Amino acid sequence: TTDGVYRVMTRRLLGSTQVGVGVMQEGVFHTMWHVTKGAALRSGEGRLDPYWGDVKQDLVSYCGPWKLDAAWDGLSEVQLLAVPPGERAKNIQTLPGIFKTKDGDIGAVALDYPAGTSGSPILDKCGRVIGLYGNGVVIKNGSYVSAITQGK
Amino acid sequence: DMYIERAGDITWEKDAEVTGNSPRLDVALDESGDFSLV
Ligand SMILES: C[C@H]1NC(=O)[C@H](NC(=N)N)CCCCNC(=O)[C@H](CCCCN)NC(=O)[C@H](CCCCN)NC(=O)Cc2cccc(c2)CNC1=O
Repeated sequence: TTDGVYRVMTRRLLGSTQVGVGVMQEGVFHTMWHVTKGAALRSGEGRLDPYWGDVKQDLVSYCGPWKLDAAWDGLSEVQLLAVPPGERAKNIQTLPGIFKTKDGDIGAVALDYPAGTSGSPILDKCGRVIGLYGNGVVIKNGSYVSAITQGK
Repeated sequence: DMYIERAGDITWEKDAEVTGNSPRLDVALDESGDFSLV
Protein backbone atom coordinates (compact mmCIF):
# COMPACT_ATOMS: atom_id res chain seq x y z
CA THR A 1 0.00 0.00 0.00
CA THR A 2 2.87 2.38 -0.78
CA ASP A 3 1.93 5.39 -2.90
CA GLY A 4 2.25 4.83 -6.63
CA VAL A 5 0.64 3.33 -9.71
CA TYR A 6 -0.37 -0.34 -9.74
CA ARG A 7 -1.48 -2.91 -12.28
CA VAL A 8 -4.74 -4.74 -11.56
CA MET A 9 -4.36 -8.40 -12.50
CA THR A 10 -6.64 -11.43 -12.63
CA ARG A 11 -5.10 -14.87 -12.11
CA ARG A 12 -7.30 -17.01 -14.43
CA LEU A 13 -6.23 -20.57 -15.34
CA LEU A 14 -2.75 -20.27 -16.89
CA GLY A 15 -0.94 -17.06 -15.96
CA SER A 16 -2.24 -13.60 -15.19
CA THR A 17 -4.12 -11.02 -17.26
CA GLN A 18 -3.92 -7.27 -16.68
CA VAL A 19 -7.46 -5.87 -16.57
CA GLY A 20 -6.60 -2.37 -15.40
CA VAL A 21 -4.51 0.09 -13.43
CA GLY A 22 -5.00 2.14 -10.31
CA VAL A 23 -3.47 4.73 -8.00
CA MET A 24 -2.54 4.25 -4.37
CA GLN A 25 -2.64 7.53 -2.48
CA GLU A 26 -3.04 8.30 1.23
CA GLY A 27 -3.73 4.63 1.95
CA VAL A 28 -6.59 4.39 -0.58
CA PHE A 29 -6.57 2.49 -3.87
CA HIS A 30 -8.34 4.25 -6.76
CA THR A 31 -9.44 2.65 -10.01
CA MET A 32 -12.26 2.60 -12.54
CA TRP A 33 -15.39 0.60 -11.71
CA HIS A 34 -15.27 -1.41 -14.93
CA VAL A 35 -11.80 -2.73 -14.04
CA THR A 36 -12.90 -4.54 -10.86
CA LYS A 37 -16.71 -4.41 -11.14
CA GLY A 38 -16.48 -3.30 -7.54
CA ALA A 39 -15.05 -6.62 -6.28
CA ALA A 40 -12.39 -7.15 -3.64
CA LEU A 41 -8.65 -7.03 -4.39
CA ARG A 42 -5.67 -8.94 -3.02
CA SER A 43 -2.51 -7.02 -2.14
CA GLY A 44 0.69 -7.47 -0.18
CA GLU A 45 -1.16 -5.92 2.78
CA GLY A 46 -4.00 -8.43 2.50
CA ARG A 47 -7.52 -8.12 1.17
CA LEU A 48 -8.74 -4.68 0.05
CA ASP A 49 -12.45 -4.25 0.32
CA PRO A 50 -14.42 -1.73 -1.75
CA TYR A 51 -15.19 1.39 0.29
CA TRP A 52 -16.79 3.86 -2.13
CA GLY A 53 -17.91 3.67 -5.73
CA ASP A 54 -20.16 5.23 -8.32
CA VAL A 55 -21.09 3.36 -11.49
CA LYS A 56 -22.10 6.51 -13.35
CA GLN A 57 -18.70 8.08 -12.70
CA ASP A 58 -17.15 4.63 -13.39
CA LEU A 59 -14.99 4.89 -10.25
CA VAL A 60 -14.30 2.86 -7.13
CA SER A 61 -12.02 3.30 -4.14
CA TYR A 62 -10.63 0.75 -1.67
CA CYS A 63 -9.81 1.08 2.06
CA GLY A 64 -11.11 4.64 2.26
CA PRO A 65 -12.89 7.49 0.49
CA TRP A 66 -11.75 8.91 -2.82
CA LYS A 67 -8.62 10.97 -2.13
CA LEU A 68 -7.66 12.41 -5.54
CA ASP A 69 -8.82 16.03 -5.56
CA ALA A 70 -6.82 17.77 -8.30
CA ALA A 71 -8.63 18.95 -11.43
CA TRP A 72 -7.59 19.90 -14.94
CA ASP A 73 -7.24 23.68 -15.17
CA GLY A 74 -9.04 23.71 -18.54
CA LEU A 75 -5.98 25.20 -20.24
CA SER A 76 -2.75 23.24 -19.75
CA GLU A 77 -1.35 20.15 -21.39
CA VAL A 78 -1.54 16.98 -19.31
CA GLN A 79 0.26 13.64 -19.23
CA LEU A 80 -1.20 10.16 -19.33
CA LEU A 81 0.97 7.85 -17.23
CA ALA A 82 0.02 4.88 -19.37
CA VAL A 83 0.60 1.45 -17.84
CA PRO A 84 -0.38 -0.89 -20.72
CA PRO A 85 -0.54 -4.67 -20.30
CA GLY A 86 2.88 -6.23 -20.83
CA GLU A 87 4.59 -2.84 -21.25
CA ARG A 88 6.58 -0.49 -19.04
CA ALA A 89 4.87 2.57 -17.59
CA LYS A 90 5.21 5.46 -20.07
CA ASN A 91 4.28 9.15 -20.02
CA ILE A 92 2.45 10.69 -22.98
CA GLN A 93 1.69 14.42 -23.18
CA THR A 94 -1.38 15.91 -24.83
CA LEU A 95 -3.64 18.95 -24.87
CA PRO A 96 -7.10 17.70 -23.80
CA GLY A 97 -10.19 18.16 -25.87
CA ILE A 98 -13.63 18.47 -24.35
CA PHE A 99 -16.62 16.22 -23.78
CA LYS A 100 -19.60 18.60 -23.98
CA THR A 101 -22.57 17.28 -21.99
CA LYS A 102 -25.90 18.81 -21.03
CA ASP A 103 -24.46 19.32 -17.52
CA GLY A 104 -21.11 20.83 -18.51
CA ASP A 105 -17.71 20.14 -20.01
CA ILE A 106 -15.29 17.34 -19.13
CA GLY A 107 -11.69 17.37 -20.27
CA ALA A 108 -10.93 14.47 -22.58
CA VAL A 109 -7.76 12.96 -24.03
CA ALA A 110 -7.46 11.62 -27.59
CA LEU A 111 -5.11 8.79 -26.67
CA ASP A 112 -5.77 5.17 -27.63
CA TYR A 113 -4.36 2.33 -25.49
CA PRO A 114 -5.32 -1.30 -24.77
CA ALA A 115 -8.37 -1.95 -22.60
CA GLY A 116 -6.17 -3.07 -19.67
CA THR A 117 -4.66 0.43 -19.53
CA SER A 118 -7.96 1.47 -17.89
CA GLY A 119 -7.34 3.33 -14.65
CA SER A 120 -3.99 4.81 -15.67
CA PRO A 121 -3.58 8.25 -14.06
CA ILE A 122 -3.64 11.55 -15.92
CA LEU A 123 -1.33 14.17 -14.40
CA ASP A 124 -0.91 17.92 -14.25
CA LYS A 125 2.56 19.49 -14.35
CA CYS A 126 2.80 19.29 -10.53
CA GLY A 127 2.45 15.51 -10.76
CA ARG A 128 -1.01 15.55 -9.17
CA VAL A 129 -3.49 13.01 -10.50
CA ILE A 130 -6.32 14.98 -12.15
CA GLY A 131 -8.25 11.90 -13.25
CA LEU A 132 -8.12 8.32 -14.48
CA TYR A 133 -8.06 7.15 -18.10
CA GLY A 134 -10.43 4.76 -19.77
CA ASN A 135 -14.09 5.79 -19.83
CA GLY A 136 -14.65 7.19 -23.26
CA VAL A 137 -16.16 7.02 -26.76
CA VAL A 138 -15.16 5.69 -30.17
CA ILE A 139 -15.36 8.38 -32.84
CA LYS A 140 -16.18 7.89 -36.48
CA ASN A 141 -12.77 6.69 -37.71
CA GLY A 142 -12.51 4.11 -34.90
CA SER A 143 -10.08 6.03 -32.72
CA TYR A 144 -10.71 6.60 -29.05
CA VAL A 145 -11.19 9.58 -26.75
CA SER A 146 -11.20 9.15 -22.98
CA ALA A 147 -12.76 11.43 -20.40
CA ILE A 148 -10.44 12.74 -17.71
CA THR A 149 -12.47 11.05 -14.96
CA GLN A 150 -12.05 12.48 -11.46
CA GLY A 151 -14.03 11.63 -8.34
CA LYS A 152 -16.59 14.38 -7.81
CA ASP B 1 -8.49 -13.85 -7.84
CA MET B 2 -7.93 -10.14 -8.62
CA TYR B 3 -4.74 -8.61 -7.23
CA ILE B 4 -2.57 -5.52 -7.56
CA GLU B 5 1.15 -5.18 -8.25
CA ARG B 6 3.22 -2.03 -8.16
CA ALA B 7 4.04 -0.48 -11.53
CA GLY B 8 5.98 2.65 -10.65
CA ASP B 9 6.07 6.12 -9.18
CA ILE B 10 3.72 8.86 -10.35
CA THR B 11 5.76 11.67 -11.94
CA TRP B 12 5.57 14.15 -14.78
CA GLU B 13 8.21 13.45 -17.43
CA LYS B 14 9.93 16.44 -19.05
CA ASP B 15 10.99 14.48 -22.15
CA ALA B 16 7.48 13.21 -22.87
CA GLU B 17 6.23 12.66 -26.40
CA VAL B 18 3.38 15.04 -27.32
CA THR B 19 0.58 13.58 -29.42
CA GLY B 20 -3.18 13.49 -29.99
CA ASN B 21 -5.57 16.21 -31.05
CA SER B 22 -8.05 18.14 -28.89
CA PRO B 23 -11.50 17.20 -30.18
CA ARG B 24 -14.71 18.83 -29.02
CA LEU B 25 -17.38 16.16 -28.83
CA ASP B 26 -21.02 16.29 -27.81
CA VAL B 27 -21.71 13.29 -25.57
CA ALA B 28 -24.28 11.91 -23.17
CA LEU B 29 -23.44 9.97 -20.02
CA ASP B 30 -26.06 7.43 -19.06
CA GLU B 31 -26.73 6.07 -15.59
CA SER B 32 -24.61 2.99 -16.38
CA GLY B 33 -21.54 5.19 -16.80
CA ASP B 34 -21.38 4.85 -20.59
CA PHE B 35 -20.61 7.86 -22.77
CA SER B 36 -22.25 7.98 -26.18
CA LEU B 37 -21.77 10.45 -29.01
CA VAL B 38 -24.78 12.67 -29.60
C1 LIG C 1 -7.52 -2.57 -28.26
C2 LIG C 1 -8.89 -2.29 -27.66
N1 LIG C 1 -9.11 -0.84 -27.65
C3 LIG C 1 -10.24 -0.29 -26.95
O1 LIG C 1 -11.01 -1.00 -26.39
C4 LIG C 1 -10.42 1.23 -26.93
N2 LIG C 1 -9.93 1.84 -28.15
C5 LIG C 1 -10.72 1.82 -29.36
N3 LIG C 1 -11.86 1.29 -29.39
N4 LIG C 1 -10.14 2.45 -30.52
C6 LIG C 1 -9.54 1.80 -25.80
C7 LIG C 1 -10.03 1.29 -24.44
C8 LIG C 1 -9.33 2.09 -23.34
C9 LIG C 1 -9.70 1.51 -21.97
N5 LIG C 1 -11.12 1.76 -21.83
C10 LIG C 1 -12.06 0.67 -21.94
O2 LIG C 1 -11.70 -0.45 -22.13
C11 LIG C 1 -13.50 1.06 -21.80
C12 LIG C 1 -14.29 0.06 -20.95
C13 LIG C 1 -15.79 0.33 -21.04
C14 LIG C 1 -16.19 1.47 -20.09
C15 LIG C 1 -17.70 1.70 -20.18
N6 LIG C 1 -18.16 2.64 -19.16
N7 LIG C 1 -14.09 1.15 -23.13
C16 LIG C 1 -14.52 2.41 -23.65
O3 LIG C 1 -14.38 3.42 -23.04
C17 LIG C 1 -15.20 2.44 -25.01
C18 LIG C 1 -16.61 2.95 -24.67
C19 LIG C 1 -17.50 3.06 -25.90
C20 LIG C 1 -18.87 3.53 -25.40
C21 LIG C 1 -19.79 3.80 -26.58
N8 LIG C 1 -21.11 4.14 -26.08
N9 LIG C 1 -15.43 1.10 -25.54
C22 LIG C 1 -14.67 0.59 -26.66
O4 LIG C 1 -13.79 1.20 -27.16
C23 LIG C 1 -15.06 -0.79 -27.17
C24 LIG C 1 -14.60 -1.03 -28.60
C25 LIG C 1 -15.28 -0.51 -29.70
C26 LIG C 1 -14.81 -0.78 -30.98
C27 LIG C 1 -13.67 -1.56 -31.16
C28 LIG C 1 -13.01 -2.08 -30.05
C29 LIG C 1 -13.48 -1.81 -28.78
C30 LIG C 1 -11.77 -2.97 -30.19
N10 LIG C 1 -10.68 -2.36 -29.44
C31 LIG C 1 -10.02 -3.05 -28.36
O5 LIG C 1 -10.31 -4.17 -28.04
